Amino acid sequence: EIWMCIVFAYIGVSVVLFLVSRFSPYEWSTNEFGIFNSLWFSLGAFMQQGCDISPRSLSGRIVGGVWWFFTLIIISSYTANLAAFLTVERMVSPIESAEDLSKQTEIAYGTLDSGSTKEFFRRSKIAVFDKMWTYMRSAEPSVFVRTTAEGVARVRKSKGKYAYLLESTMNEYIEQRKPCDTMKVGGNLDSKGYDIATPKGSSLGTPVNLAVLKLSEQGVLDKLKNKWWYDK
Amino acid sequence: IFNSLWFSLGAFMQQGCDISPRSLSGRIVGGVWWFFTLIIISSYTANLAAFLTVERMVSPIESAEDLSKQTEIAYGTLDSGSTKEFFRRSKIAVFDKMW
Amino acid sequence: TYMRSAEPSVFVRTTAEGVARVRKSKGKYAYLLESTMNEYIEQRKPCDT
Amino acid sequence: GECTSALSLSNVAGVFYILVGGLGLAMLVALIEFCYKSRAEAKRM
Amino acid sequence: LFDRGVQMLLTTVGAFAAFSLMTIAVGTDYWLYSRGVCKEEVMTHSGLWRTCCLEGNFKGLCKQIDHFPEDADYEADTAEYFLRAVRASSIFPILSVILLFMGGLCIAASEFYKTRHNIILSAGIFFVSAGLSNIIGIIVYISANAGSYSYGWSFYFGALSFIIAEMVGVLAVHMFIDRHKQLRATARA
Repeated sequence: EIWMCIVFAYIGVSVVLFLVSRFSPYEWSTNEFGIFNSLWFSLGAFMQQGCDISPRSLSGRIVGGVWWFFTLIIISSYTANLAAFLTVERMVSPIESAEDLSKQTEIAYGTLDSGSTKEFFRRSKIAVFDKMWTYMRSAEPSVFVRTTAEGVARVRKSKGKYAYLLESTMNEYIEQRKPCDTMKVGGNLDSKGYDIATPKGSSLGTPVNLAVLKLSEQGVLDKLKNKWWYDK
Repeated sequence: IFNSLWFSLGAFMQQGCDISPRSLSGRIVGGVWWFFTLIIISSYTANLAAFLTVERMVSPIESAEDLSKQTEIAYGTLDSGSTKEFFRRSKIAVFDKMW
Repeated sequence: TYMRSAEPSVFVRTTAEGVARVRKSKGKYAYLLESTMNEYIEQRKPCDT
Repeated sequence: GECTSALSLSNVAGVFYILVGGLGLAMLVALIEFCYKSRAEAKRM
Repeated sequence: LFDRGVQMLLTTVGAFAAFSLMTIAVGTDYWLYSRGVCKEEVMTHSGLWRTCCLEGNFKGLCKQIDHFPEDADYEADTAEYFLRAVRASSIFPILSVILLFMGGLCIAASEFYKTRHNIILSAGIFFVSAGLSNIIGIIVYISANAGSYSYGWSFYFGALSFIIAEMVGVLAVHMFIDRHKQLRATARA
């Protein structure tokens, strides 16, 4: 609307300037301000560029002065608003740590409908994670998601307005899969692990434990991780 | 051609000009050039204000492979310990390069 | 003295309608109430008080 | 507890009003000057 | 820009077209497409006097603008009061319509008693003043409205009427200038 009214004001100012400059037969001219020349002078004045001619009559100079003031205000407003836009975009910082996510509230975030994540959130004593669990508990609409597939689909559709919380392994797997739209960001909130499980009181426990430790020290475990998380 | 170059240079720096176009095509060229100059100068001033208002410190290294590729920044581990042993019996390309 | 000589009547029957009128008046009404209830209502949706 | 935009015409409406007022004032001045000069010419002839 | 009779006809049709466009725009309630109530929120098309439902449960069952709403209007400053009063009265669009009609009457009467050249000058002044008052009316309307939406065809009809009025005023002033040049040429000889 501002641009529309600027064009209308330009047309009106040019027409009025031409009229007040050439309508009087007693000034017949002493001024080279035709309709085309009036339009040219107005266009030059708006762009704050040097004009070849300037009005000499009282009405012409009044029109020129008010057009100059309008042009100054509009150009300064445009520069100031563009500076504000650029500064606001520059100040925008994504979220890395979970604390930054906790302080912020623009982007929604929630965990699965069930699982050990819920128990970790509830039983935690960290102030950040406590307020996190309160925020999920009291939130509308339900950030809670039935399954992991629905969670990743929702995160993909929400175009950054949603965040998901899940195992780092599955998160890395989803990151390394097409179409490469999601990223794991930050550090692991807690510590867990996957271990080989054997029946109580079995002869297979001690040497499987020795085997997995030897495998980790030999580094082949990291090779398997890289091989199917990044290589494939 | 020299005067046209001078006029365009004066218009771009918003320093006026002793002479101005009079034809329709010349004035169309002048108008579009003036609009371009206005937009570009305003954009430059706004972006410089944004740069001077917000300070964005950026670390050069964000991952170990960046250290592997670069050479200006040195890095090392303990002369004898778990880290040096780990970099010792590692067959990964990146860790081998760091060795 | 202003309260007893204010029209329309500014007194409210119960805190619920007082908060409702505060939210509806769009900055044209203030409610004098206990600070605990004030803090509780402030921390309630949709943060219009 | 559970609890920049583009410049609009209203932001610069005043400068538009001032511009139109200046245009009208200049027009009235020009019309008065024309009428006065026509009256002077009629008195002369 | 050539001859006089063709210019006369062009100016007459331009003035009539501008006046017709504005008389349509003032009397047409299609100025803004926006969400609102015309009696839940639904998309409706509003004008200067009545806002009217679109794809609603009751299409065409539609109502005047709430220019001075009750139920805690919250009041405002004197400048805002004059703003809302001018918007509600819509004094400037009607003033531009009146000025356009006066200019049309002036150009029509210029044919009779062709020796009074000031009539066409008055017509040009009236047309350009109508254009300026149209600028004021458009500005005040947009300012009052913004106190997702689109502008209907009547708003652009008014804008085109302003443009045509300014063009007709320029042509009339050129006509006056040509007539006085002809008088000077015939007096010199």
